[PDB]
Amino acid sequence: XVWLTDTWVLSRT
Amino acid sequence: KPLPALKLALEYIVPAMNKHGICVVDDFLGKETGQQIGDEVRALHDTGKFTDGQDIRGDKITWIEGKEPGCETIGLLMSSMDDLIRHCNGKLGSYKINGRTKAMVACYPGNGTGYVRHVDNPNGDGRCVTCIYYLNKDWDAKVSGGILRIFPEGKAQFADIEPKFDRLLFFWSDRRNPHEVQPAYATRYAITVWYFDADERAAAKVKYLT
Ligand SMILES: O=C(O)CNC(=O)C(=O)O
Ligand SMILES: [Mn+2]
Repeated sequence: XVWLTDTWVLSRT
Repeated sequence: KPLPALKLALEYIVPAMNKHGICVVDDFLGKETGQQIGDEVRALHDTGKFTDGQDIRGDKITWIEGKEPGCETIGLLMSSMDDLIRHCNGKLGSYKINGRTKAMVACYPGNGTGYVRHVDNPNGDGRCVTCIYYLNKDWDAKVSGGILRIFPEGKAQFADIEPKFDRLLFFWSDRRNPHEVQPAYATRYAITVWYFDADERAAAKVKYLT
């Protein structure tokens, strides 16, 4: 549930 | 346990796309649906429905509307993509997205096939967002290659996107994101839809003759 905002990947689960 | 589509769109896809021009969502549909999509795509492939994607590109492709017999889960994927774009509620850049392509189901049939560096929409044809879903169970680029390498304009570093199972990717289709598919050494499948900006598409910069 954590987006590292300098990145462009997130797991939906 | 999966983030709801509306929250995913507004809280991640919109800010990521406006900041980076690229946005990956992993674990988009889950294992059961990803696998069903795989089965449907392998069925299309195995029954000989693909044609040459074209050297510039070594993929084989077919276009899917979503209602064809045997393509029900691909249709579910397409409606799930459309739902995300609708939830984005006009916040992706300044585009007015009102349409899209059919789904392009593509296979790079190993053997070092790929796609040379290119821009999806370099001539103003209306496509503003590229949306790709990867369905390759247990793909590991260390063994099988097939990375999508994006070269975002204004940035010094490139972005490597492995074609991982159940991975959804968005990126601006215009000259901001030249990209290449590196040589693939196993069967690599992906499904792409492109979304259209209403005004750009209506400018008819491209006339298709037949
Ligand atoms: O399959 C991919 O990762 C990328 N595909 C493309 O760049 C394309 O078909 O235009
Ligand atoms: Mn492309």
